[PDB]
Amino acid sequence: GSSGSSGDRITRYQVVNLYVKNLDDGIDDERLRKAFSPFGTITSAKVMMEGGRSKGFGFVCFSSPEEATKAVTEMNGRIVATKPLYVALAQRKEERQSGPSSG
Repeated sequence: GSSGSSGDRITRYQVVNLYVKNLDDGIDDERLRKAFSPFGTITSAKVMMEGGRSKGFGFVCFSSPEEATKAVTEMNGRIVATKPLYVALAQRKEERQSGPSSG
């Protein structure tokens, strides 16, 4: 008998930006960016905060796509505090600098 699983199909356009979700309150920017370096260099890494608390999601960028890819998996499903860091490639990037003038 002889069998085997193949099909890398890891090919994809230049995508280094990663979308991180489920960021425990304890986990802060540094932490996140610190839990990604081990995979590849980072140029843009920050977590969205609602002023005082951590929304629960951030963004991480790498030097090269390949390096970013791994992280996605090497991370996706990795527990640190209570919930697993939901890591996934961000097909599209939403850059809308705005906010509700109120308080």
